[PDB]
Amino acid sequence: GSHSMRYFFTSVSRPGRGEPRFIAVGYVDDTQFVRFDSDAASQRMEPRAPWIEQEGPEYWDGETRKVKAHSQTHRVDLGTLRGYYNQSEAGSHTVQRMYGCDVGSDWRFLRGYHQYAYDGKDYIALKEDLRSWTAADMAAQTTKHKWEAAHVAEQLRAYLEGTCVEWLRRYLENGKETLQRTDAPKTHMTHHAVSDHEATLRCWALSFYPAEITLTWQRDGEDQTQDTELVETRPAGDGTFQKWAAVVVPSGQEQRYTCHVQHEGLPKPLTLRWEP
Amino acid sequence: LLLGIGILV
Amino acid sequence: MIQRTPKIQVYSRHPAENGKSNFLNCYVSGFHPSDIEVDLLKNGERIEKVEHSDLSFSKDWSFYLLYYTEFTPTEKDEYACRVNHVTLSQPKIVKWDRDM
Repeated sequence: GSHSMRYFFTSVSRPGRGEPRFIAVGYVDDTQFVRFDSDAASQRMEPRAPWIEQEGPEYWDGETRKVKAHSQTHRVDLGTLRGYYNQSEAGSHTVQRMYGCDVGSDWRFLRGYHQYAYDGKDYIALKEDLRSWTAADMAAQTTKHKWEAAHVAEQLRAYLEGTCVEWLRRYLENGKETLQRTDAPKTHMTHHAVSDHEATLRCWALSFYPAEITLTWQRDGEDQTQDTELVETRPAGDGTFQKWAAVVVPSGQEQRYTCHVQHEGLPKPLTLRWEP
Repeated sequence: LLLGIGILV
Repeated sequence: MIQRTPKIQVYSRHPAENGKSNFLNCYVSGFHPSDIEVDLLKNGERIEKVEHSDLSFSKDWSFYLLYYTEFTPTEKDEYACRVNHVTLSQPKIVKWDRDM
């Protein structure tokens, strides 16, 4: 029921004084729908999903103009931050920006975001009130004072509560077949004899959407963390995700262990047990 | 839809 | 300057069947900064034609990329993902282990 639209921007000065990399990617939930990448020699905001290709030339001209505008402001930002932190041009630095909106089950505005990182750490973030800023350090307070005097939060609030949510709803209706689907995980358990004394039980979830999932091990109905292993949810490369959870168990004790799968595509949570 | 205003740190 | 070493997973899009076309995936995640060198290997040699996802990042600002190529697994052929990053003193090889 609940949904999100997110833009992710990475700006990388590389060693020396060459032109920086700029990449923009747009997501609805866990589905990329647009891209622009200077390293791929992008000249236009490009579609990445068939449902967004349906938008006409005025959409694409506008998104191309805006993404080029974002590229320009990141190019300034890189120089500004060198100045704020007294850094030379010789080093490689990274600016990240993320903005977007979430809607609830009723498709009304739940939350907005607008935040930056510099060299892999928080720089500044729009707070939930969409009126105030969290400056992570002294340098970011300069940005905060500037953005307060210019009423930037008030302009962002207009986009995050209005445009962002209005266009997210349009996409959810136009890309219905893709965006408003759940693909339930295909689940199975494997067994690998580590030695005469121990066996690995691996609990598998394949071809699920969205990415959000919980795999937990229980032992005789009690939560089990010790001798557990859980890999990051990973993309299959067809718009679905994969994940496994493993536990190493004493030989002959396999039957005590259950893997529990939760996903919004499932009628009900699943329980898997190793079976002779 | 992208943000339509220019912000600078 | 915060740096984070990539987590690496190598796997197929679909369950591997010998002689049946598939996709070999190498997923790198949780790394910073974004510049990273990812190669898919066949019997120790770099696959020249390899595709990749658009660089994106998580809540913690750490990056993730998928490198992939169409491939037909056989019994004898070995595959791997080779990853270099500023956080590694040497490139890391992770072998494709189908039977997990």
